[PDB]
Amino acid sequence: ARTKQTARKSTG
Amino acid sequence: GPLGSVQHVGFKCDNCGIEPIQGVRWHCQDCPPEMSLDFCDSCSDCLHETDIHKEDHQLEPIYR
Ligand SMILES: [Zn+2]
Ligand SMILES: [Zn+2]
Repeated sequence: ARTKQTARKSTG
Repeated sequence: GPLGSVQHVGFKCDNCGIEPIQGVRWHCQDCPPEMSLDFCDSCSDCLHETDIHKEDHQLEPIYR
């Protein structure tokens, strides 16, 4: 299960 | 990071719920991003079935 968000670098 | 020290900070075991799999990660190979299962080395003896996770799907050890 993913629990860390993707490195989107936008709309924090 | 060698064996006993692979700690996937952000990837939880679905079977016992440890939020980042330490030792080695057991990734669910066939399950999609929505249902992105993972197991810990205490837990990968499990072979559950959901709508998408299956006995026909595959588990993968990760040593880094
Ligand atoms: Zn577990
Ligand atoms: Zn799976």
